[PDB]
Amino acid sequence: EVDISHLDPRMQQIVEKQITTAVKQYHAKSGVIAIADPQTGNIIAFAESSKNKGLESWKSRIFSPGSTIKPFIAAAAINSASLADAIAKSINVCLIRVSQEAGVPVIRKKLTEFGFDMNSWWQADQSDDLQLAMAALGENIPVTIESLIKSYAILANKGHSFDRGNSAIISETSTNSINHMLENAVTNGTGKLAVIPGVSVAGKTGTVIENNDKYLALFAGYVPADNPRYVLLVVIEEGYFSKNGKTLVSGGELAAPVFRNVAMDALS
Repeated sequence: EVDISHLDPRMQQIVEKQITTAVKQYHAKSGVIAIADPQTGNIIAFAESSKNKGLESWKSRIFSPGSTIKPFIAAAAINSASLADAIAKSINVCLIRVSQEAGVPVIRKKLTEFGFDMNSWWQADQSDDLQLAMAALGENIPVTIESLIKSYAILANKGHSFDRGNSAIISETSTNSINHMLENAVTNGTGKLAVIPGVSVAGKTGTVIENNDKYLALFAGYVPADNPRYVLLVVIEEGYFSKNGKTLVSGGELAAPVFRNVAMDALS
């Protein structure tokens, strides 16, 4: 379960109002928002709202990160129709190719260093390329809200990992590129609804299909991009919103605007 000691009452109240409103507005099964401090990775706010009973809390719930893994795949490849475009538009085939060309040792080691479990959901006699494909899709990787936001905290912390005595996980060059890609993913990609005029926002959308037709809509990011103050992760479960005929269900459509509202509140 998520650590609850470093909580900030001002941040907590913000996310409490926002997630509860979003879950109702999206007719969602559940939803969660977490905020973390870029310097330490500590959770400073965590709130969830669920419409019905029996749900496991997002404090402990295990899920797949989906395309929110993509920045780390790119980071690993860079550190060892452009890549920036593929991150911005979230192009699966391209990131998969990037992962497969980087190779199993590079991807498994570097993603492990980012705080990802590259061991649990991994088969010994399964094709390396198939599993690198799954990695790029964030399909064979168990995360929690806590572990995922801590991984993003590393990127917000200039590619340094607090938990490893502030060691550089990726180079400065790599960090600059990745941050640029995440800013571009927001201003000119699937994360467009997270745009805040005058404030650079870095973030990545995700949309995960669970069993049958169960959607997780995700958005992970940090703000301001140039000198992060907050790391945020928003996850909506089985939410949807109708704009005329369109039924919107994706991370960019659901989770990103929620990220935006919390971010604007946090920056006062």
